[PDB]
Amino acid sequence: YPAKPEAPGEDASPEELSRYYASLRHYLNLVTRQRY
Repeated sequence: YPAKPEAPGEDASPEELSRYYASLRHYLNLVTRQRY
């Protein structure tokens, strides 16, 4: 389970705070070990 999480976002748009770069977390905190 790699990254590439389209991520949600919405505070501003699909980025809210910079391509939801902040939400990027998902990646190794969504694919990391808990698995999808």
